[PDB]
Amino acid sequence: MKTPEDCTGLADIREAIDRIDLDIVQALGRRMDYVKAASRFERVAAMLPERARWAEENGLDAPFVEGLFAQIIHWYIAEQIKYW
Amino acid sequence: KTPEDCTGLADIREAIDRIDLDIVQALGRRMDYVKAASRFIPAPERVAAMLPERARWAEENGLDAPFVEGLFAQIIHWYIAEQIKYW
Repeated sequence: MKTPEDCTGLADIREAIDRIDLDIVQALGRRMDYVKAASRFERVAAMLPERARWAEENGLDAPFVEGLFAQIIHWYIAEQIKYW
Repeated sequence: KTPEDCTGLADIREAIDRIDLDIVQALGRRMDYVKAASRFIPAPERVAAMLPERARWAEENGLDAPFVEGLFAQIIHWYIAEQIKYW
């Protein structure tokens, strides 16, 4: 995948973003496999600040990114409840 | 460890933190691409093509489409804003 600097035009950039967004979706997909697998077995309060930290380390607005994981974490918690 | 190789919440959570980090790093790379793009903000048409595709990706991966499309609607929307501030 051409690096941001090796992108000659908008075409290169958009295809890179599509690959990244798909990586994210596939990662979310894997995430759900792990969560459901955790069914047979403070956390949330520890997880969010941690993701906010990672966000800052990666040059992203921490609050926005933490808000995204707040949405993700609760969705997976709600999904897991039906797998009790 | 794969989902089936996790012996407890310890392995599960390590795998989940790993995946969440991968996502944050991906969002980071994503921003490097949007910023590099300035040299040339996505048009309403690009956005309209992008969202349905991400919904489709969600389904192929066993995820709820409305939910995932909403997440990406937020990501694109926020990045467009950041793209304007980066100018």
